[PDB]
Amino acid sequence: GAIHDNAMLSKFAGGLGNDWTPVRALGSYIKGTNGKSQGVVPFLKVVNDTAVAVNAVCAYLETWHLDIEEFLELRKNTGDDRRRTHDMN
Amino acid sequence: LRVIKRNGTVVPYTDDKITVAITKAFLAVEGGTAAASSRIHDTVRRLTEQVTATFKRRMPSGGTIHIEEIQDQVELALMRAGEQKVARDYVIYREARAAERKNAGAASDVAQPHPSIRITRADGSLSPLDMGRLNTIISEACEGLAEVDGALIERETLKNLYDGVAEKDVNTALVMTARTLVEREPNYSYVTARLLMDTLRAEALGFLGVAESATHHEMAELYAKALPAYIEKGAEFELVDAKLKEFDLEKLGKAIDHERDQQFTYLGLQTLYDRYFIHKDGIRFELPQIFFMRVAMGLAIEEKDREARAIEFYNLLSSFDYMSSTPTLFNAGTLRPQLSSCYLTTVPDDLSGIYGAIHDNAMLSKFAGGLGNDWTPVRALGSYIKGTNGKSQGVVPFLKVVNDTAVAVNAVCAYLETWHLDIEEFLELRKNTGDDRRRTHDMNTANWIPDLFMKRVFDDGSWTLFSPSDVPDLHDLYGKAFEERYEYYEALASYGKLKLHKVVQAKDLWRKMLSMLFETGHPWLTFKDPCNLRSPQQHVGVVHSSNLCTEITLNTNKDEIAVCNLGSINLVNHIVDGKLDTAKLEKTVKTAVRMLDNVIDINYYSVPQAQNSNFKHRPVGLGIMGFQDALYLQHIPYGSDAAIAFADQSMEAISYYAIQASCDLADERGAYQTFQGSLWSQGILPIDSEKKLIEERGAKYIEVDLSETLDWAPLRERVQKGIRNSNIMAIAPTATIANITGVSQSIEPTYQNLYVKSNLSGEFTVINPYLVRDLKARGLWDPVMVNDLKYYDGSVQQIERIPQDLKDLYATAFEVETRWIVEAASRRQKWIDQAQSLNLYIAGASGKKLDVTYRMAWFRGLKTTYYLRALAAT
Ligand SMILES: Nc1ncnc2c1ncn2[C@H]1C[C@H](O)[C@@H](COP(=O)(O)OP(=O)(O)OP(=O)(O)O)O1
Ligand SMILES: Nc1ncnc2c1ncn2[C@H]1C[C@H](O)[C@@H](COP(=O)(O)OP(=O)(O)OP(=O)(O)O)O1
Ligand SMILES: Nc1ncnc2c1ncn2[C@H]1C[C@H](O)[C@@H](COP(=O)(O)OP(=O)(O)OP(=O)(O)O)O1
Ligand SMILES: [Mg+2]
Repeated sequence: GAIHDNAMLSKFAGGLGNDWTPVRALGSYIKGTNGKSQGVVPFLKVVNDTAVAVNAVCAYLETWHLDIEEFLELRKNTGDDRRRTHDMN
Repeated sequence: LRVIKRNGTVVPYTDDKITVAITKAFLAVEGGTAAASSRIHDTVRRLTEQVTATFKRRMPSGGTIHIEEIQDQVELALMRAGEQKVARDYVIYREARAAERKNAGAASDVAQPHPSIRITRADGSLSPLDMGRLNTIISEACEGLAEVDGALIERETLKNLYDGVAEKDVNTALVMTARTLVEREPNYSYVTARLLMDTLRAEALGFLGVAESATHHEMAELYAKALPAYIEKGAEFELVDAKLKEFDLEKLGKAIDHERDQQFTYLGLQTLYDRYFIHKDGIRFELPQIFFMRVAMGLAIEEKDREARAIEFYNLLSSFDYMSSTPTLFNAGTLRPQLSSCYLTTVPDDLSGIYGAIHDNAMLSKFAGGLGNDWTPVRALGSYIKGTNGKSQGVVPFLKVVNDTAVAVNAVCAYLETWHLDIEEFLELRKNTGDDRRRTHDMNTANWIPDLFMKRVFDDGSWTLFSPSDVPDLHDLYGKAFEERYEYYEALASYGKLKLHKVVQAKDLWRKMLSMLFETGHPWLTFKDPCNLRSPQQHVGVVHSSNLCTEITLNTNKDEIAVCNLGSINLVNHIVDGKLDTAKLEKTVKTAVRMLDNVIDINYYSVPQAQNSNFKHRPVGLGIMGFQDALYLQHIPYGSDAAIAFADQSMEAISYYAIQASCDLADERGAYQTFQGSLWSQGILPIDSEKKLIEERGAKYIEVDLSETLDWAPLRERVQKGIRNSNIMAIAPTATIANITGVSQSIEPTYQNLYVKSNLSGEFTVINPYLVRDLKARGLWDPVMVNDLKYYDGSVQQIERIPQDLKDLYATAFEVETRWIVEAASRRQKWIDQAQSLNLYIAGASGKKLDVTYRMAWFRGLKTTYYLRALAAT
């Protein structure tokens, strides 16, 4: 729903700030299945592709969040692109 | 240099002893006249030299070697010199004197081996190994099986045990030396599973507090005691739906047949135990027959006669006559059960609905659901966008969002119609190289091909690409209506009254489609018009695509996400003395359809438009498996007119019973809401759908057999009065459930008669059980045959000793001509109201060969094709 909102609010060049701190981090239990969460970054990848497709978005993460170290490196020029969001602030 | 004598002592290394030994052997085969011969003496000293040299070559300053190590090198020197008569008499004499030593040693033997190993208990206490119970489980395991030797297994096991073994790894030791025997006799697979069951019984029963240990025939009375204990603990831990306590567990406890545990192959039991049996704290406390009873109960929680129907469903499942789909097996009988996990959607051409479809993809995939997405309605590159006052970049940037959602939620297949202006970019989405902004490496793709495109290929005609926003009515049209409207738009663009378009040669786009299918495996080829013209639900909707696996053809719209509710008949269990058991097949189909209809009501729905479509139309998909194995039992090679005939008639029989079963549910539950107007209402059965399809497309472009072996006129009458399900049949892949039941995959030809599983300790080869059984009848099952099969990776071709009738019957997937698989699928499709997942295997691999193949698939009235498996080696 939040990603749907991003697309709708960006439909006419709007800018967005997204708070992603509530989304649970790598290793968290998920009662949906019986597996572990891969963190916020796989969803930020969807945010990134949405900014590209609707083209402006800045994601915020609190400093105690367990995904913070991956978050800090999302704009490095080199490395695994699955751990990068080059079109998202 | 010194030598270790036969018994301990050490002596200097003396060439003379070697020279004397070899000389004795020459004088034995020749006379005494050879005593003084420069030849012998020259030869012996030459052989003695290269022997003594060999020991010097491998060692530094002296050493010690065994006496037998020298005898072997003496034989080697004689043999490499071509001294056949002297070498063999040297061997013979040497063996004669080894026999006397061996015998004399056995005469002076003393016997000590005793007492027994002490088995270590979990608590830490030692206990002597029970030899009586050990003989009981291995005998009950070899029960009813041929060419299995219980004593042989007990001896080979008893070897690899040590003082202080735990009863935990004493069973695994029995299993280890039981599956090592399947290579020479497949029936040991059953023995291996029955031995492993001993650990499961102790694990489950000990957890339930029923018993700390138990044997097989002891389950005759313990399965009834364990069931109520299982349900109570299952609901306590919220692993089993509490409604199951509303059943009469005493009555269900008696219905359990403990002998059906003997049916399991090692792979089938491993599959259930690893992933399907309910567990807590890593402990599996659900036994196999109770597993089948849970699924049966879960499917009957809303029947009027809970117990009677639960027993009917349990008997069908536990016998392997039919097997529910993977999600039903996993979730039936649990809270909020996801019994179906296959869906079809259509994406609207607006941004909110696009991202509503992305949202649905995520929710439907939250529990391993598979998805087909129709992306055709979304406007293509260059289309106008009001409000933005810009131009669209087409569907691919949105498919990238889909692709990353599939990665985020942990498959989906996107469909696009062949006139869509983004089609060319679509065909390349799965290339390994190139711009990554134009790739979706985690998403499947499929072509949604109108008949008219294939017509233009056959006729070397042209083909115009449009954006759907300029032609919004085409996607929903089909058949003649589509071709008229499409040619109208085509003429418009040629007169400059439809600016956004692209004209290509149909053959050129067709070639690109086949080269991408060959190079990347995608997009798959599916045919829009047969899916729609033969759909029973044409009066209330349109089929916009197929599903992830390309066997489902259900309507979708703004308020309808189609749901695939699936199960498969086990054809093997309906082959008797070489014939199809027509009578037993009806009983299994009748119960199968009922179970599938129940799935609709019990299934817990996450998105409301999936509930809406299932409740409105009640489609099910009853398939088949074990087809290749059923051919074996009739000794029919897959590449023959006799297999094509069996595929036609077996589907016609199942179809009759499945349709007849749906009429029985309609009498008891009422027809589905939208029955009025369906093809069923018009008396147009699948066999009649084929006839109208030929009329519509024209005989110039389609030819399919129309033969019939049953009388359909009486059933064509009762159907018009009402049936319970809009769709009945679909042949889906059966990876897991075929392994559970121990049969071949759906309609697949055997991929290889031999495979080498290697995932624990060593590697264990598994050989087609039907092949070995036939080779026994011929007397051709022996060690050399096994060594030849490994060398040829299971191919019985080009091994001389196997007669030609078996070379044909056990031809593998890549050595059966593709035309047999297509023609067989063509005749099955005459009776199926949906479609069938059809993998194609092509050796030789040429664009020419792909052309003739997929032209034939279309020409023969197929609705879908699936994976292409191509080899360019031949
Ligand atoms: N001194 C040695 N150095 C190397 N090889 C030897 C030596 N003595 C014997 N051999 C080898 C050569 C022959 O293959 C074999 C000799 O057989 P043989 O003369 O019967 O001796 P042996 O070890 O069997 O004792 P025995 O006199 O009872 O036969 O062993
Ligand atoms: N009559 C013969 N025919 C063929 N080979 C012979 C004959 N006599 C001797 N040899 C060969 C093979 C023997 O290894 C060796 C003779 O040594 P010999 O001691 O008699 O046998 P052996 O060492 O194998 O057994 P053992 O010593 O225990 O009786 O030379
Ligand atoms: N900002 C955008 N970026 C990318 N694609 C867009 C954007 N806005 C719209 N589109 C695409 C998505 C759809 O395929 C198509 C229609 O968009 P949509 O939001 O439905 O407008 P609309 O339906 O209200 O008006 P209309 O369809 O009459 O132009 O345009
Ligand atoms: Mg000797």
